[PDB]
Amino acid sequence: MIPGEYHVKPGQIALNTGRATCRVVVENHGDRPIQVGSHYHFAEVNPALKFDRQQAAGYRLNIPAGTAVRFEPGQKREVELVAFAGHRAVFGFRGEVMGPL
Amino acid sequence: SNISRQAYADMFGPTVGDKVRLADTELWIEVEDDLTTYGEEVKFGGGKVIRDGMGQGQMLAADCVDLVLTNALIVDHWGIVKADIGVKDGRIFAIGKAGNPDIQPNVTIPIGAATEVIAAEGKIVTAGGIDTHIHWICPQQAEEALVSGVTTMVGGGTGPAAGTHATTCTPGPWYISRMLQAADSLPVNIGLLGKGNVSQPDALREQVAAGVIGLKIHEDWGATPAAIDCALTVADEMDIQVALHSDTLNESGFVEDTLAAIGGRTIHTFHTEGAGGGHAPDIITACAHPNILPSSTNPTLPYTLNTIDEHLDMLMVSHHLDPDIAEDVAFAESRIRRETIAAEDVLHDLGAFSLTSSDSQAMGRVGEVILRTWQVAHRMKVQRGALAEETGDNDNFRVKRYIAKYTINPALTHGIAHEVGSIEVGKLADLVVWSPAFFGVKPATVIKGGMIAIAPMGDINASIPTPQPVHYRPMFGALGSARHHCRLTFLSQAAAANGVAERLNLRSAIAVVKGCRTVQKADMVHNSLQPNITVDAQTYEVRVDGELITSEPADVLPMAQRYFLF
Amino acid sequence: SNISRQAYADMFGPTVGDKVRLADTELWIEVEDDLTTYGEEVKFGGGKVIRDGMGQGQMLAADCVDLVLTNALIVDHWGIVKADIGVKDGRIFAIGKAGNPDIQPNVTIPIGAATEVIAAEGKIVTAGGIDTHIHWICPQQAEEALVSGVTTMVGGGTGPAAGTHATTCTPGPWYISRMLQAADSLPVNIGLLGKGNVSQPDALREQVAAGVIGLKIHEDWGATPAAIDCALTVADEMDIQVALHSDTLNESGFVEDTLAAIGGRTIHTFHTEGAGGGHAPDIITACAHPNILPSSTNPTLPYTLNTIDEHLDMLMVSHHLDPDIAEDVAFAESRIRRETIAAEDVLHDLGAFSLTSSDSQAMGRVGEVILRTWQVAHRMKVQRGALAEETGDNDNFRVKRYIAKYTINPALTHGIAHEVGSIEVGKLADLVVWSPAFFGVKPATVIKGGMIAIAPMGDINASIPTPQPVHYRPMFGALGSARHHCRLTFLSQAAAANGVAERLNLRSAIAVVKGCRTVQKADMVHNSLQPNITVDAQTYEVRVDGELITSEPADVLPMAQRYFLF
Amino acid sequence: SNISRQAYADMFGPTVGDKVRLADTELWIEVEDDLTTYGEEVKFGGGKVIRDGMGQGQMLAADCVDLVLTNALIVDHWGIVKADIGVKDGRIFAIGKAGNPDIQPNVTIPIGAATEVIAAEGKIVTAGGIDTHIHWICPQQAEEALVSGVTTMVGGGTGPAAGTHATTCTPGPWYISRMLQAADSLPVNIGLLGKGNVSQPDALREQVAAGVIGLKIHEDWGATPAAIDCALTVADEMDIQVALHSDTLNESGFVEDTLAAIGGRTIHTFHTEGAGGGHAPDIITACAHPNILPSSTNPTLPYTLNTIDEHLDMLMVSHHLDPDIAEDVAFAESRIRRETIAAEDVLHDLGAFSLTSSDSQAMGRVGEVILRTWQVAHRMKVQRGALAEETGDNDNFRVKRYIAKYTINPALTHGIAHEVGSIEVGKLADLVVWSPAFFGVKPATVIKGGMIAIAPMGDINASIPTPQPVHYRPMFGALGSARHHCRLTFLSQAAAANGVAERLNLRSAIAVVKGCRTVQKADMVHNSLQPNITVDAQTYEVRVDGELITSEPADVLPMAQRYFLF
Amino acid sequence: MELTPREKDKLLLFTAALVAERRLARGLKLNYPESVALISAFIMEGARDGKSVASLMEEGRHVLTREQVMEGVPEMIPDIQVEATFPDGSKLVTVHNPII
Amino acid sequence: MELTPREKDKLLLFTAALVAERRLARGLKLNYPESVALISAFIMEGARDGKSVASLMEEGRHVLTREQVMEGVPEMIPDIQVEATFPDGSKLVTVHNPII
Ligand code: NI
Ligand code: NI
Ligand code: NI
Ligand code: NI
Ligand code: NI
Ligand code: NI
Repeated sequence: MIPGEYHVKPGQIALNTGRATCRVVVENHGDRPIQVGSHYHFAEVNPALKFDRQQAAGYRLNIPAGTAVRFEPGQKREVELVAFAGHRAVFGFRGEVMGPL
Repeated sequence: SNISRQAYADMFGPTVGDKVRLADTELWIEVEDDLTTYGEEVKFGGGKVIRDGMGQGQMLAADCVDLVLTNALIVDHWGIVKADIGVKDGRIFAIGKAGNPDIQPNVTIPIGAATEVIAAEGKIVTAGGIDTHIHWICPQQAEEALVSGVTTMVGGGTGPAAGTHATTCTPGPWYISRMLQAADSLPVNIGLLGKGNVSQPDALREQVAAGVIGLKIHEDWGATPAAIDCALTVADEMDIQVALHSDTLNESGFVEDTLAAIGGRTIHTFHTEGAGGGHAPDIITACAHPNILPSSTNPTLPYTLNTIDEHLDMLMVSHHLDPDIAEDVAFAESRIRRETIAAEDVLHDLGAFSLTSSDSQAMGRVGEVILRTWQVAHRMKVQRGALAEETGDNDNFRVKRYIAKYTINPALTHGIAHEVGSIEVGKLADLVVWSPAFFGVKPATVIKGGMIAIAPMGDINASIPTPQPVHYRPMFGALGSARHHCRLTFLSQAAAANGVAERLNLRSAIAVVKGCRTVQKADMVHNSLQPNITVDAQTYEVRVDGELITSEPADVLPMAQRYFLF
Repeated sequence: SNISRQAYADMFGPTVGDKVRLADTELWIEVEDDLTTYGEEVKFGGGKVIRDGMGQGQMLAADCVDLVLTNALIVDHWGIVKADIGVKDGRIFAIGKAGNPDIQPNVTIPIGAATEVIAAEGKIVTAGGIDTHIHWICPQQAEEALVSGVTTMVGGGTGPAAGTHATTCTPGPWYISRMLQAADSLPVNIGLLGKGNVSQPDALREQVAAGVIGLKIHEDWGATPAAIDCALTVADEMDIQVALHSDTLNESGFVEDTLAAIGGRTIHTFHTEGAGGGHAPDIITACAHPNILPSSTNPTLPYTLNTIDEHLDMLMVSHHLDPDIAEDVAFAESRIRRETIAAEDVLHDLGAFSLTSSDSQAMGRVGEVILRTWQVAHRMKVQRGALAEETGDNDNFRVKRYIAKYTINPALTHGIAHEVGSIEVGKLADLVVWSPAFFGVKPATVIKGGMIAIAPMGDINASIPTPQPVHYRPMFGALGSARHHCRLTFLSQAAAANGVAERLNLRSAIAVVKGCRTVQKADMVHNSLQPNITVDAQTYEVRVDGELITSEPADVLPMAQRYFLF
Repeated sequence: SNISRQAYADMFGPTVGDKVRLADTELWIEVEDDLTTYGEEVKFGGGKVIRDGMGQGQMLAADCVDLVLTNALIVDHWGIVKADIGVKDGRIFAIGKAGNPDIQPNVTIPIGAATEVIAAEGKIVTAGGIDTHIHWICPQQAEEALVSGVTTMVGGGTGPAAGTHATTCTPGPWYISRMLQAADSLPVNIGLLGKGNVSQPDALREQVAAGVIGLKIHEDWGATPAAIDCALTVADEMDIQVALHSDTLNESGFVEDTLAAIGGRTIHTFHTEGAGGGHAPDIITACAHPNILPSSTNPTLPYTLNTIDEHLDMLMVSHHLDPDIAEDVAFAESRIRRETIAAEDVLHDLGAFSLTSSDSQAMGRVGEVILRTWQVAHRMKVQRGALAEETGDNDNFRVKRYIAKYTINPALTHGIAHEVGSIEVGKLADLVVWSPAFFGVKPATVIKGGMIAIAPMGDINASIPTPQPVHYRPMFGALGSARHHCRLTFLSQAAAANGVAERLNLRSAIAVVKGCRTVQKADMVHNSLQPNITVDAQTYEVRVDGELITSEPADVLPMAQRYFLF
Repeated sequence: MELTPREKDKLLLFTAALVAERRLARGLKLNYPESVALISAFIMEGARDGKSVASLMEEGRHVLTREQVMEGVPEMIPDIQVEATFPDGSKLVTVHNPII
Repeated sequence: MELTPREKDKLLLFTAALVAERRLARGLKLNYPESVALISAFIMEGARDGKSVASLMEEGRHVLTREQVMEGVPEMIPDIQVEATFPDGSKLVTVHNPII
């Protein structure tokens, strides 16, 4: 007996189903670590991260909500992106779009 | 991508199909539905989802909620579901999917710059409790009740005076006015009951016009057929409720005479089992009638090994009875029956009794209404197994039936269900957040009218809010003007019209009661059973359709020694 | 039928001829009269008398009282009688026989649907105490005083500031206004004293016009003939009282010079014995004059074995005196005289001293005014026996003489006897209920303006109000708006006329002082003796008509170690 | 006549040339000037100077002060001098020589009948502290801060909600209004910060128009260049301040990008060292810029042996971080650097960091802002010796530089220096009196708006205010209406104009912020250094002009175990 | 700990009993408040141990005798009442004439 | 003494721990609040003695074992935190999984 214990049924949950995704190789060219969140507009991340910004347009990281991907200086890795939904209007970040797309 | 169910539960709380144990009881709830879109759950924190342009939008205050409780596991009379809860203007705005429509799908609860966040992942959220049997013996009772998870208190009294010690009555215009003024200082919603024991209608109308939302008929002031009939006539014309504590002594007649006097008019019977007062030994038979809304007081819930023993002396003090006066002792003894006390738990499990209440400091514990209700459910599951209505391998239905006893049903009985009583859109945002391990025992956060009013708080000078000692302390929602804005004082329609609020210069928000005469047993959520119940005049045995109703006394109960220091 | 006297006393409290011991003292009171009709006493409870059609009538709120204290044993300056007390609109309605005129005889206090009940059978009821020597050093003093049974506090101060530590002065319009505003937050009636030490009339008139009900002349601010004369001139024209703490140092003259400066004008002399301040060593001789209303502060009451020892260091701190400065130490020593301290108790017993007060936190104990007064009475009965005025085998007269010292006399001295001070019809219902075993020590209930404001209260979550721990807690009469309605802020006639209450936006009820210039020694109830008293300049011996006045120090006192935890 | 210097100091406190040790530290202050005329010092008490015709004059209230603090040793940014302080209408009237012009020379502060006296001889008086980094997690924080000597609190929050746990933001109009109403109940001056994280200007303007005096940009809500730029644009047009907690994750750019986004506009950087949040590992380089007003939070002040150890877990809880989520743990670890923590103390000593603050219950201790500032000064004197600016054999200059960090500088940074922040004529009389042995640790008296609001107080029933137990208790200045009159609620100019005070029916005095956009590093009193500072990306070493900046961790600190019970 | 108001209130009773306990140990005759606190605290511990209401109602009458308290004290205490969390929840224990 | 609010608050924790201490001594299995108070009070005394934060984070995990507390209690306490005045000022001690 454990007070308030869960009895989670076994299995897995499929996240962000039915949405466009794409893989991109990213490399941290800066001398300081960079960590990106699950819902940040990837095309507007720290300029030190070198990748095809054009392909990442309207995309965010295809990772569980609230988690992040870290890039130590010089680190290169392939990430999977999932496209934004809703109105697909980007406002904020580095201010490169500030509108639909 | 993909994520395992266990890891998912650890991050966002349980989802459809997962089960959660309620505190240390044997009751388990299973998530029935989840209103989220997997991958789009909102989470607050460094680098999380709720940030500008991401989970938070660009809308003005008017187009987004003031507060959002994220990933909450709602337990209410209508369902046990996982969802985000939006609160706007102090009221429940929506139950659904929170976020930013600009980049997220299915957002029904918009988060903007004006949105505060309460992380409810891994927590259970419920409506605030409603105790309709309060004796205003001291103002300290409000904090005790609030801490337990009760946000609305209905009753009567003027302080530690003999009249209030015995009855829930705020006698007359002067005291009613004084108590309505004092109520602004208390962090709970409040409604007052006047003294309904008079055979002159005008003396009752005055009290209603002064502000009471109901009239208490108590045997200590004379629960005679004439008094009862008078109170019900005024109630029928002023849309207020009547609460009854019948003639235990059978002085003016037996239970059948009282029932006859009531004449099929709506009435709320207090402590229908009898120990707390009422025709001996069969007042319990009232739960068979369609116009009776029956409630239990808490010292008899649930039936345990020490119950009978503690009851005698408790009886004496509360009613100003003399243990040397034989008539005073014989009368007390005929009130305490093992037979009816054992039956009461079963009748609750069957839905024949619809409400639970305290009877604060007059044969009842103000901070134990919620706790005792769940102890009864536990003891009943253990003894009787699953309810006929259960579906699936969980206790979901029993949980909905019991939670209704101290939330929606008391609200319906007293004509305030339009304001409080459940988690539905448009109702006042009185919410209680619980950690599963402490469900029903010690809340994590108690929200009043959209503001946190009390919560456990650690060392004030600490670097974080968690270091010891952690104990309950009043928050901003319990302070001065913010409190007034977050609490309600219920008035009768007549008082509201006479401008009582303006005259007494009441500061809190005002709400009016209505629909007290039209509620009947059939309207009590999940508790509308009208059993063909009988009580043996000699043996006191309770029988429904001839079958004997009874249960065994518990030796040990959950939600007890594992949580309290004393 | 018939009932034995003992059984009768156990049910309704004592009646005519019965005697009751006051706490653990040697003082006994005998019931002088009983206003009931045997067989028709009203009693509340299950099956008792106060029920619809029986002891409770059918009248509207306007034709019955709001509260009734049943079977109370009243102890007041005018009598020690058994009766029911009716309270209506926050004031004493009647002292007589309560009930329902429809079926009962001799009912003068009608009980109706709007009547709350306080059962006082076996209890002693008195008026609330009035302490006229308060130093507003901290707001916590009000709760301490209220708990002891004191309901009105008159004094001055602004908090823990040097000026207030030494004197009862709320200096000037700004501080006076600020303190009048803060007073609304305190559960006692309040009146302020301004700084009367100035030789410019206008500077005094400003303070009176701002709200003070009196002016304190204190030696620390210069108790010179010029200052004294100025303060009395303004008092004579504005109908406010003057409280004096004379020139101990004999710097501007001796006691005869101060008396001469006063010139037969009414004045209240504080701590007339001298230890608390005043011309050394003969300020005590002031009690011989018709225009002097003399009071004692409490640390010297009564004379005990540890009295002298504790006094020196207490003297120093209160007056900001330096123990290294010889002049500061010699002056303190000439104030503490065993001779005058012993005489003071006797002078109280004879009625030469008319009031007792505290001198809160500046050589006096705020919660011990009542307790110490009774200790003096006890010690005097023990040492001197019965008073010449006693009749019968009881201490009734001595009890009336001493109770007047902290109730009606302070009220008369300060011009507020029209509102408070005794249990008489029309006065504010400030009442204190006591169990005989705890009389003068720990009250059972303290009522302010018709509402219980503080009372002992047990476990808040308990099934009854009696379980431990039982300690004093604020009640509804001490909360927000209800408090404002149940307390009074006394203003000078000038302030009332200038609309000070409206300007500062005072919330509590307002009362005006009057008759401060016309009171003289002869008006002090049971304490109007003007003895031909002398003090030996060298030996400090006190003599009245040549006879030496003195007493012995107590080694043990009642109302002490048997009641307090520390 | 003549008097020895030692005897003089014992009676009137120290004079020119005397030195006083601050608590148990190694810091010594030397009296620079004395504004008295030897022989004419005013002293209150029996037979002292402040008496009618003597040290007290015949003037009306309008021609004399309400309160005078006699013989005070003032420690402020402008000087360490001995003088009398006059307070009139709740504000600092004059700093000079008090008395009666009729018989005394050089009187600039007239004492009259309307003057209260606080004896400050032998005491140190300072302005009330100003903490500009408050998380309104619970209302209890105000009493804790007030007791420590902090009289103004600026921050944001709504109670123990996740958003407030992490950020100083009162999100939107509804919560802002609710908190402005609750603020009237607190005994400190208050100003609120709204959520500045949005890329839609109107959503910010709404919050400012509703009442906030600043906008907090926090990484948890997204500290992106777009958000930062938006907040600064609105700040520039509405004259409110911006407080920044930058992007630690370097997610949107590095420190150079944030700086670029700011674009030379005025901004207050919170916890500029980094442990409390900000670009890792070089946010500290911001102190080199003219438009940056840098402050430190207190858990890292000063660098001690247990500092690093306690920091990790503290990091987690405050930000809702998961220790199992590697990214959540790596990010926390890159924030805690021994290198920058050691440098921070030195940068404070050099004047590169201008303010100290708490970061209450979210990686900071609300009651330790003052205490920790002095501990840093002590540790710096011990390690680095005298400052280049010191003159004479004392630490006067270092004391002025450090006291400015929690008084005048925070006031200037937030646009409220016209009301509070220092002891200068015309400013609100928020003063703290200290005994030298307890300087910076436990105050003797805390004055708010001219009234004592909290002070240590002994046994309430005692004969004097000094007997044990002595602990801090609320005074008259903290009660109801008196409190409203003695505290300020700061509003933005827009809110003041929209009549927000009238609409919410705010009771306290209102003050408006102004001059938030024009302050720059050069305006910070004694702390305007803009060093050419660099941080090694790999080793985290801090260097100014190439020289390595560092210090050693303390094993034992003053103002610690000698004063606290726990 | 998440102490509710009632738990904190009981801490006051426990502490009052510590004062009495030390005084009884010195051989002093207890006064009214000391006696009430001592017997009350005894019962709360009885409940923590799992004793029944019935047993405690009896055992409580044997904590202090008339020779261990001051004169008049036994008469000032006609009964003592206290509630505590028994294994089966909160129950009220009433001890009549505890001192004899 | 001039006790600040935080010092008085800690007096509540100390007293709660006295209750637990006596119960453990009788041989009872401690409950949730008793366990938290006992371990917490232990740490505060550790700081008064001058022990480092690092040492206490470890020592605190050895105050109570799983066999000295009621079932479910160890799981109800994932960690305990308390602050105290160390020789070098106030520091926060976090003890993870104190009961095993
Ligand atoms: Ni009842
Ligand atoms: Ni009841
Ligand atoms: Ni005096
Ligand atoms: Ni005095
Ligand atoms: Ni921060
Ligand atoms: Ni912060």
